[PDB]
Amino acid sequence: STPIQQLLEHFLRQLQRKDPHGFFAFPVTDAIAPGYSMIIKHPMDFGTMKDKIVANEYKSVTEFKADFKLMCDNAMTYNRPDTVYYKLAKKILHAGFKMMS
Ligand SMILES: CN1CCc2c(cccc2Nc2cnn(C)c(=O)c2Cl)C1
Ligand SMILES: CN1CCc2c(cccc2Nc2cnn(C)c(=O)c2Cl)C1
Repeated sequence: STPIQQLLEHFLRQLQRKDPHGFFAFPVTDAIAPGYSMIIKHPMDFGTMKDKIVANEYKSVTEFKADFKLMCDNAMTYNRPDTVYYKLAKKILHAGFKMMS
């Protein structure tokens, strides 16, 4: 594991601690979220992010942060402002970015 891989594994562990229900742990299915794949062009989740780290698909912290933001943006797009996923996505976006400086 390269230095970037190690740093990103650290960040991912800390980010996932902010999602204790694991709402962002795995891809959203259309079964749980009707029409999701039609509304969200580029899905993302922490599990996919983990696989990308292990496959050495991130070459910068900027790339990793963009996937994190994509995941949060997707939750803020499909879900309405009032809602649990929207609020958590917005919360962890800000805290996570701060955490990753
Ligand atoms: C395997 N996981 C997939 C994701 C998930 C599960 C359970 C409860 C909430 C979620 N996460 C959702 C679900 N629906 N929507 C619309 C979302 O935006 C998220 Cl993050 C089961
Ligand atoms: C004193 N701080 C320095 C920063 C830091 C610490 C611990 C865990 C992650 C970080 N943050 C990093 C580390 N390395 N790189 C390359 C970064 O870009 C960031 Cl934000 C301890």
